[PDB]
Amino acid sequence: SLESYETLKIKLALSKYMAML
Amino acid sequence: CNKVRTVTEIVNSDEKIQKTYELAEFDLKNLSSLESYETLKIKLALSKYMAMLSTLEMTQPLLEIFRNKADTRQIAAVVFSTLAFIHNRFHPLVTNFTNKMEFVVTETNDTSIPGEPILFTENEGVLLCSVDRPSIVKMLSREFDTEALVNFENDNCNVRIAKTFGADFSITEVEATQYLTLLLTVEHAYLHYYIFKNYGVFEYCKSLTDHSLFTNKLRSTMSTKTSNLLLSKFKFTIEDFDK
Amino acid sequence: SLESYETLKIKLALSKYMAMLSTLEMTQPLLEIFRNKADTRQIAAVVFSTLAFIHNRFHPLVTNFTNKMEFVVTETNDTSIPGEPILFTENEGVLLCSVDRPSIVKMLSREFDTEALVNFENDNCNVRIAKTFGADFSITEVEATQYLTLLLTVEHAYLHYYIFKNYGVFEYCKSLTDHSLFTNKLRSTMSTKTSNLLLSKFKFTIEDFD
Amino acid sequence: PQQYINSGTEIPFCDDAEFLNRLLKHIDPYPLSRMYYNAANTMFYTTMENYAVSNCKFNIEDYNNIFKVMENIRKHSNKNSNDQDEL
Amino acid sequence: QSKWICLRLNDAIIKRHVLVLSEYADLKYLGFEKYKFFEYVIFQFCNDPQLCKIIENNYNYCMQIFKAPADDMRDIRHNIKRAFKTPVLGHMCVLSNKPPMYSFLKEWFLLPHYKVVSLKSESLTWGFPHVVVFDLDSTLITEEEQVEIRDPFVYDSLQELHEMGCVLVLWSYGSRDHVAHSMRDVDLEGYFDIIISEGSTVQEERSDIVDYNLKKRFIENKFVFDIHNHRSDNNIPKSPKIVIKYLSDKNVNFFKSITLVDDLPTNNYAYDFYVKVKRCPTPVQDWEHYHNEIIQNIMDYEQYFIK
Repeated sequence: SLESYETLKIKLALSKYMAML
Repeated sequence: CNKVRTVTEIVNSDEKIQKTYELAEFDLKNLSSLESYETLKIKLALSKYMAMLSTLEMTQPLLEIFRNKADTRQIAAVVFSTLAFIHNRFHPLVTNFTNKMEFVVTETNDTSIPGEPILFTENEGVLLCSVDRPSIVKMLSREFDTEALVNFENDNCNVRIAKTFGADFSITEVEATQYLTLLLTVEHAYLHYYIFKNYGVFEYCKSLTDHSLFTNKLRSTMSTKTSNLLLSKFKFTIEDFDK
Repeated sequence: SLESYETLKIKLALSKYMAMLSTLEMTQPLLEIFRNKADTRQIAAVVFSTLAFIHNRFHPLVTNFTNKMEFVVTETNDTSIPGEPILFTENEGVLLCSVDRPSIVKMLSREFDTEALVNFENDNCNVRIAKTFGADFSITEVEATQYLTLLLTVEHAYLHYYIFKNYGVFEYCKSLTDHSLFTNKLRSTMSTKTSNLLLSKFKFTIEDFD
Repeated sequence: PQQYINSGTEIPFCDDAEFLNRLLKHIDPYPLSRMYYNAANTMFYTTMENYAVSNCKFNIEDYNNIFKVMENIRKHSNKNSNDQDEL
Repeated sequence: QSKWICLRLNDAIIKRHVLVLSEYADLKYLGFEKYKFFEYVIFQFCNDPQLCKIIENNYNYCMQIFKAPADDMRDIRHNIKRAFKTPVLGHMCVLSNKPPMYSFLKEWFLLPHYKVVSLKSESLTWGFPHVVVFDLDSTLITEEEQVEIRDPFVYDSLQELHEMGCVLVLWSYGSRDHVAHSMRDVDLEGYFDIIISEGSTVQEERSDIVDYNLKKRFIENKFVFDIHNHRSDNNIPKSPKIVIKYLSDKNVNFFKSITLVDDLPTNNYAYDFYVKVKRCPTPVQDWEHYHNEIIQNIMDYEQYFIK
């Protein structure tokens, strides 16, 4: 879905936050 | 009427033959195949649980444990492990939860309670639980049991007659039979415990007056796997109530 | 029937089949071997030889059906499926086919039936009484019927094999979900001898209740 | 898997022609369709049994709708086919 | 006229299909695991050499590079089938993210990608077929009010064509109603696969029940063909779009080649082969050369390239 890659981008920003701390 | 019919036909209408059969007795074989391995599964589960218990330095038979009252340690450990087993069987996934839990033995009648021999105080600041050792010992006083018995069957020619034609700790079985008691008891406790841990206290006004409709809340709650109600016709005489 | 000679041709196909069996070092009545545990190796080898026979008749133009193939017979109900007693598989280049022996044994078991009323050829005095007036090599009807039935089993498998080999695991499983690819299809390139195959010769259906 | 001895790529024909020809002949009287009936019944019955053994659904429809389904002649003519002009 | 490049997936977990790209970065629309659903993917050749270099560094799939100034559907298919040594190929996928404006490819089937998993597989033939398209108008009929076949040899040849595993598609531009009487006069329902009618005209396809008398099992050959060209001309091409549509409706999903037999060259939009029908108010009985043409056209790929 066009929704799908937006969900993936949100997950990406999520993990990008997570891993560092 | 399910009197299944069947035909063969050669190319060019050279021949046509008919035969017939019935799906009856196929159902019987299916039922047998179901019940057999289902019982097997349940028995296996029981065996696993018992073996797990066996690790726990059983220098003594179970009965001794509760017949004594001086200890609490072994009792607490047994209770805990039972809870763990139930939880896991509902959740095919290892768990360790709120890492602070404790027990108290209701060692006297004056602390006793109707029915439920176990009581979770979900959070008096933290979870605590109650144990009626005196009762548990009553239940395990056992000797209710002897296997030499007879059981309901009907219409055997149709229903059962087909079923006629198919087939150190070296401890005996009666004790294992007894374990099922505490299995069921801890299950029944787990119900309420789970409920309140997922919801409020006040519904205890219902559930603990009468569990009853709580199944309505449990709707959509069960994990699509059953527990320990195989012989679903558990009942007694009712109309005799003469209220 | 004016197809009688073609029925005889079908008999000829069956005769070639059974002759190939007798020639290729068949040891004992095959029901024995199937009831037996060892020699499944030999059974599977004969099975693949039968697959080669099938491919020969189906598509003789090229001699090599297959050079090497892998087999696993099984003795385990819980590793089998209804409808498909034989199943192809592939794993990381390990192409193989698999079978449940007891299923086929039970199939062979049921061939009890024997003569019952049908149309019959002319009996006449001039036929029989003429001969009565004057002018090991033995195989019983059910005996031949057993080999025939076993052969007929393989048609389904071979069709699935061809399909899998030409369309990969995806369509193989797809066809297993829906065998309707079978349904009323002889259309093919000439070399595939499709009309010659026993899907054509004769037909069956359930007489549906309810 | 070990149940295989591959590479035996024989392509047998074993044409004991004259013996085989007569060996056929004593099987002639057997009624083809009447015999085949038995095989068809057994195939169906065994296939049926296993679904009940495994508590399966079944598609009585699909089975007939797929297997031994029946085509029809549409040409008004003939085509050549395999035969042996024996001897 | 452009250079072109193609992906070949390592594992054809789904086979036969191809896709067309406007950007190498379009992959992001596809995301995880969706890539496993396509066997090949064409892209116009990189202008920036760094793109091709990154491609060359990538190991996730095989690839090819070539020139195709011949900006044609069938010629591109020919070139790709040469490159990948394959006789038959699947449909070309498209997304809401609109394709690159290679709109010379306009006239074709376009696959909404998500359907690909939903696609069935079909009984209709045990092997991949060729296909041949025919008309009624001046086509194989004798031109009189009541028509013979140009040869009963052709009549039976139509049947024997099934021996090769090839598909027969008739689309009468001629009027709908009479064709039923025509087939009653000479019935090829036992001889012919697919029937369509009323293709005679292009019509304003823009945003601005049958078989009551005799129980035919035919359909509304619905007018669903685009104006497609928005220009002042006079052409009514046979539509591969509509043809592939009805084919996949009959679950016909893959094919080797398609040929047209018609009286109008104009309607041929780069069909693999064209047979200009000879007009014939009498039985010409010339068919054998038509037969030869068709047979050789089929045989073209027995050398594994059509030439």
